[PDB]
Amino acid sequence: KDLAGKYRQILEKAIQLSGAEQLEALKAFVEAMVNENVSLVISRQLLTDFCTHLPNLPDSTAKEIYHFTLEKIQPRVISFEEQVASIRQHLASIYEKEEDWRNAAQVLVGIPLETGQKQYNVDYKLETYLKIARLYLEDDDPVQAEAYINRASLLQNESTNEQLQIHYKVCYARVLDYRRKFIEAAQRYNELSYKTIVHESERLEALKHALHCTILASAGQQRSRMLATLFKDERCQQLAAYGILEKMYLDR
Amino acid sequence: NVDLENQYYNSKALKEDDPKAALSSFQKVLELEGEKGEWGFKALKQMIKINFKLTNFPEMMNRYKQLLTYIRSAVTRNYSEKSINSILDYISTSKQMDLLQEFYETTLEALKDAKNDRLWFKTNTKLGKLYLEREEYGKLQKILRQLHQSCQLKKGTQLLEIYALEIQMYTAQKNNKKLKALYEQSLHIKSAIPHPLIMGVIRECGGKMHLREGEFEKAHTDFFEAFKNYDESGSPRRTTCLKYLVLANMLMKSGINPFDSQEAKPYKNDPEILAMTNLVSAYQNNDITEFEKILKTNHSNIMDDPFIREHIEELLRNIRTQVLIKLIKPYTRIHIPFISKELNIDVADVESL
Amino acid sequence: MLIKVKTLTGKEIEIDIEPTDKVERIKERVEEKEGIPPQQQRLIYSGKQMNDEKTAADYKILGGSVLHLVLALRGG
Amino acid sequence: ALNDPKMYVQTVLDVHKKYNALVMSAFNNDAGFVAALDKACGRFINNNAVTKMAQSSSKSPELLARYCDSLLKKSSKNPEEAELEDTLNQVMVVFKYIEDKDVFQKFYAKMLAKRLVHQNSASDDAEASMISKLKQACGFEYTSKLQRMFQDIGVSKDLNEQFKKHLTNSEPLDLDFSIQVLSSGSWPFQQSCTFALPSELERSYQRFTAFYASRHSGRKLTWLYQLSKGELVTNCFKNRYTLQASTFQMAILLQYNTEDAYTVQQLTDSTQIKMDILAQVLQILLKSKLLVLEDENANVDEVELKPDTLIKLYLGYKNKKLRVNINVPMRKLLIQAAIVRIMKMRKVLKHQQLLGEVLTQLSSRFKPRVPVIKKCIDILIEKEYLERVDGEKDTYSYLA
Amino acid sequence: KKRFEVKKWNAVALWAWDIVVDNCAICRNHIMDLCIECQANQECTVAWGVCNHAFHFHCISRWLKTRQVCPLDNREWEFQKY
Ligand SMILES: CC(C)n1nc(C(F)F)cc1C(=O)Nc1ccc([C@H]2[C@@H](O)CCCc3cncn32)c(-c2ccccc2)c1
Ligand SMILES: [Zn+2]
Ligand SMILES: [Zn+2]
Ligand SMILES: [Zn+2]
Repeated sequence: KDLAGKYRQILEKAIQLSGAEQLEALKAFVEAMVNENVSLVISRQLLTDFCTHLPNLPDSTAKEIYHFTLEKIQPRVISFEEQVASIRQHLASIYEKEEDWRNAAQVLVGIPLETGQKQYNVDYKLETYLKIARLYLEDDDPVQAEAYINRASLLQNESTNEQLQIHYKVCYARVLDYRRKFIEAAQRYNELSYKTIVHESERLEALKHALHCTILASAGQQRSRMLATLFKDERCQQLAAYGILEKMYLDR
Repeated sequence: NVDLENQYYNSKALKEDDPKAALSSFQKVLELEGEKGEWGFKALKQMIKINFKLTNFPEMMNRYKQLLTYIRSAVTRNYSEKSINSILDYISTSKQMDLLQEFYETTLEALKDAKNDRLWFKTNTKLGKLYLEREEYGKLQKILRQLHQSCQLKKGTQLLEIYALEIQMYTAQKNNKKLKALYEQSLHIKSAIPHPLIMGVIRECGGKMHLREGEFEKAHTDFFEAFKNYDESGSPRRTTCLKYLVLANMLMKSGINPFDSQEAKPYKNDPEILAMTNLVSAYQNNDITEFEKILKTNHSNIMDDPFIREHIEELLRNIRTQVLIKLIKPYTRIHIPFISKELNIDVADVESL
Repeated sequence: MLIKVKTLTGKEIEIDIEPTDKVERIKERVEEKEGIPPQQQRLIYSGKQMNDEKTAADYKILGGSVLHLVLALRGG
Repeated sequence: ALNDPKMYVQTVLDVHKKYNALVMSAFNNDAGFVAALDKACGRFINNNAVTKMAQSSSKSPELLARYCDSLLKKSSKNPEEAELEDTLNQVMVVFKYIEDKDVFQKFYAKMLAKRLVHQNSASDDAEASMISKLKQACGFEYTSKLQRMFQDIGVSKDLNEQFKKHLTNSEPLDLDFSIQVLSSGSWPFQQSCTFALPSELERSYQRFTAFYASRHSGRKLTWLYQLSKGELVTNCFKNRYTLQASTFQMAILLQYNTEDAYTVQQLTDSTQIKMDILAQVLQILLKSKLLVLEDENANVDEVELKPDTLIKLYLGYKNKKLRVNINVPMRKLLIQAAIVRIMKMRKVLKHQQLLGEVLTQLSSRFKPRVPVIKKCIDILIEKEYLERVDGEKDTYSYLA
Repeated sequence: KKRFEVKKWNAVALWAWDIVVDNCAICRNHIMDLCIECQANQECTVAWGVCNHAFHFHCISRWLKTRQVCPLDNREWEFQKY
């Protein structure tokens, strides 16, 4: 009876503090929430409200509280399996905003997407895997991005998100380019340049990347037929490497 | 009747750690139990669990004669065998030679007269494993002969259990002649449903005898089946048939990465099989420079057991042959000393190859 | 009433039926004429293959319609 | 026969045996006596008359499966394993006479699943003997599902005893934990209903997953809380009550740990159980009178179970039965044409070689699945179409 | 000391592979690509066996032209679940 009235008032007021005294209040109060004596109706529900107010607080301070909360939820993860996903997603945004790809990728990796009792939707798992691969790519780690782009390949076939499939293809071509498989990445980029859904500005970017990959590809039967297709395209003259493409096509 | 329903819950839910009190109440249960009820065994098991620690052996010989009789008809086969396993397993390491020796002698004779078909078969097999693990191959054979001579098909599950025991014993005996006969005997059985530990000894010795003979393809099938069954049940020996799986895959002129199936992929980066994973990744896409470096570095992880050291001569020659074949493909006239620098072998050895 | 069936080569056979006769009866009549099994034989009228369950109600000719016989292997 | 088919099956067994003995005495293989035997057993027994107007025809040939289930199911005093085996032996002989053996393997597999997962199976050693007999009938492919089901039961049994050893090296669990790991793709069960794990059972949960991480790598666990049971005791009532209940009932009862009364909406929100399943669970709990509402005069039948009623735990629970157990259960024609077309050119073909040439050559439309093609090729070779080789490997040939 | 204590819990689980499939071990491309052969000429679909080993349709089809065993487990390869 007393829990509903008194403890609700004290929690709503303590969230509005000035400086370093806020951290001390959260240390003892959060530990009281992890305790077994609190049922999963005033701890799981209000943790979502506690998390949604965190992004308003400055990013520099939000890093320390976010890390501390994850440690305290570790003993009881199955109960709070939905708050962990949102907390780690929010923390990854802060880490990526600081040009820190390694920390952001590791935080997103820790989210249980397969070994968990919460069945995340296909779109959620597809978009998380693509972001993890992209973050690993920005860290110059093609090996790790390759592993997480394979998982996203098993979900794009049955996903109903048409835009997410385009995003997956863009990241897949980037992974192939990073893995020095230029001839395979060039074909993927060429397919992207023929899609009307994609904007014209990025369409020329895909064509430029396809031409660069074809030039960097090993000479042979497959590369020669790709050069001819690119030369026959009327949009290749806008690229700054059209002159090199013309000479390479003519076996000069 | 009415008191039987109420009293049993009171004496079970309430643990009643105080002795000399719960004993009297449970004693009245057995004598007053007239109906063919299962509840009699459950209460009878409690005294064995608690009061066995506090000696009282002279009390138990008197009560042991009627103990085995309730197994036949008071309860089902599954419940009777389940209760036996828990007690017997944990007392093996408790020494007590004066208890182990006399208990088995009086129990085996009494149970032989009543049960012969399946309950006696499994208990004797359990005792055979005890003899096997104690390194005492002098009294396992006598119980093995009586187990084997029960047919003279339709008993494949029991036959495979005996064959696995023979194979395991002869492995410790360093016997290879009997291993071939035992493996071929199990091939005639096609109607068995054994534990996935029984078909991990028959399928492992079959792969090993194929490895020794020279049939590296049939060994690969046997090692994959043995490793898969060892993965489902077992653990310590599982990452031994995987190493032989990769070695057999390298001895079949390579082809197909063993660490691509769902069973072997999780163990690809395991420290025990990491050296073999790099060995097969270098065997495929033939590169002698990396293949030799892995062999030199992992000398205490690859070139240790005789099952891989012996076959290391067949390797480092097939990979050299594949490198040689590809190297001479675009040439009409090539220099033998030029080949030697690519193969990292002597000029005389190049001519022999 | 009394129709004629022609093969591809041009051989004509004149078979007599009744309005309620079935296409299986047509095939059996052709069998008694030459000996072609019904399953190794296809019938065409107006460029469309006849279905094997309709009793010539829309094939009313009253004047000896010309049918087309095509040999085919059993089951294609 | 429809109401009590138990004694109907026993009638067939007795009649068949005695017919052979009488013929060989004086008739000396009489033509009339032998001919009358094949006409009576076929029409009168295989398909009876009342299967038509009762809109139940598929169940009629399926009453043999439940008969063998009753022999291997946990029950009262059962016949010993000395006279039962010979009666089962002649059952194998008549089994091959039926043509739709596929449905036999389905119903027996589903019934075996409920018998094994709930530990309701009796003579588990004899169950292996029964499945082994079925293997000889068709092959290991026919019993591919059944063998895996029995194998993981033994694996889980050794897994539990190994888990007990692992518990001694760590903090002992406050409750006895046993789990059937089962398998994916070989069992009829699947996770369909979401559930919120109670805070009391979470720790053990985590413990086990740790034991499943070191032992097995790259393996998940799809827990089926609808198929899990447990024993819950009460330490505040007047008398000790060791109730047996499923996970759902266990969570519902444990929700009263902190308070005394809850409404249906809070129960639905806290445990995230679907409306129909939770309604059935609440109804069966009310049958046992474990939970009562304010108004006894209110009838549960004519009053809908609105998600607002406040149910409170009955503190003066003195129900006259001490054995409460709430765990009681609550036309295509294209592939045949493709098969004959592809067998036209090649006179002799393997079974798996023919597969793929028809299974996936036309896979862009009407993905046919293996069992459909197997059944169609069976009904084809039956009607003088393929006439497979007499036993040389597994070639199916054509008009040979 | 606890107010209410649980004594037994007979759970039931269902184990499955954490990664369903990540490669076809005849062309080294994972199961969602075209098997390289379909990449050159544009279809490609998955194929399973009784061993539950997934390969490209075309890859296993040309593997079965000269052989009759599964590439991975070297057992009798029989098509299952398309
Ligand atoms: C004249 C036509 C309509 N015809 N009449 C009757 C007769 F039953 F009436 C029967 C037929 C008729 O189409 N036959 C036929 C048989 C076999 C093949 C293929 C077959 O084996 C497959 C392997 C290749 C082959 C090499 N040599 C014959 N073949 C073909 C055929 C040939 C070329 C394109 C398409 C089909 C036609
Ligand atoms: Zn492939
Ligand atoms: Zn393909
Ligand atoms: Zn396989």
